[PDB]
Amino acid sequence: TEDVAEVLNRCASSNWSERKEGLLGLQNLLKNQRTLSRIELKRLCEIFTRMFADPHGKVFSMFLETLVDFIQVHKDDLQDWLFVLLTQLLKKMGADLLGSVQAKVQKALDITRESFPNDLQFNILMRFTVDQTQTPSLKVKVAILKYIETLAKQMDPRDFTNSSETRLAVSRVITWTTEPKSSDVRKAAQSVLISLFELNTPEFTMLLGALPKTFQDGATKLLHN
Repeated sequence: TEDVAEVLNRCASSNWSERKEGLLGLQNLLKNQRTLSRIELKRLCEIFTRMFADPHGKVFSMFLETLVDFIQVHKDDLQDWLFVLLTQLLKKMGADLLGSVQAKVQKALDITRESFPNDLQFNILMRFTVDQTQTPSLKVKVAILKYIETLAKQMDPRDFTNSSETRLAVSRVITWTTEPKSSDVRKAAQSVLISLFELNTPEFTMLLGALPKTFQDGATKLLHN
């Protein structure tokens, strides 16, 4: 009930009932601020990575709820796991889950967004936007874009720089702004381009300048006024 190794064992169980009991134990450990060692935290991150694909609905919803406490308690020590946390949550957010479950993903995303350095979050988001080892659905794109937009409202101007990756990401967004299959992508992409422009105008102007006449003018029609 209070042993860390055993709680993590129950979370890693192939049996759903045991995973449920483990998450209850883990939640208790977090509420009681029972601290984890470094290798315990590493093991828990590995368990949670797999939990993103948990086939049992109750276990998965309980996992999403536990994430809030987990992130809040261990955010200082979770920077190396941030890529996995954020990208997996955005995939879940774009998977068209039931309303009640989407709320829990959104909540976990909101907690993430306020718990980690902005530049680090932003850099993960730029790489994820271009990520070539996968092909995002329309709803995954929406979720990525909405998150960018919200992150842009809390960022420092110098968190956004004219680099190759950020240039490669903004290019993709430009075209997604003309997206015929989804009005939601359209509005989300525009808001992203708008927010990044208003965040750091000069650095965004430099970005546009280093793009072909297609992306440059396409964005120009939007950014006026």
